[PDB]
Amino acid sequence: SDHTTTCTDVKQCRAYLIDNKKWVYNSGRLPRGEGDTFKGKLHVPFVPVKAKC
Amino acid sequence: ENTQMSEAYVERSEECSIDHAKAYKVHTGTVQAMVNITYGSVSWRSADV
Repeated sequence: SDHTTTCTDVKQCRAYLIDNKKWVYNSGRLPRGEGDTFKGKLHVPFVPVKAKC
Repeated sequence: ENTQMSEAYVERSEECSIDHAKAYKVHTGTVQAMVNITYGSVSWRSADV
């Protein structure tokens, strides 16, 4: 919370955000997390099935 | 001054359980048939031999 930084410009300091309440699929277009990210699974809804055409 | 990892890895697709090319090796095996038999004054009776 708060933490008023004692420096001058907004262009010389980066910022981040650590939200851990929800979880995301490991895309190839997202940066990898810090350490051990767990292997928790979601089902794939529309699987292949052998039908009649 | 930065570093991006970007590893890649090949695994089996999810449609491989429904169509795939099984690769068999064939040796000689049994021969079966089916016959229709009548004789004299009886009807046709069939069995697997």
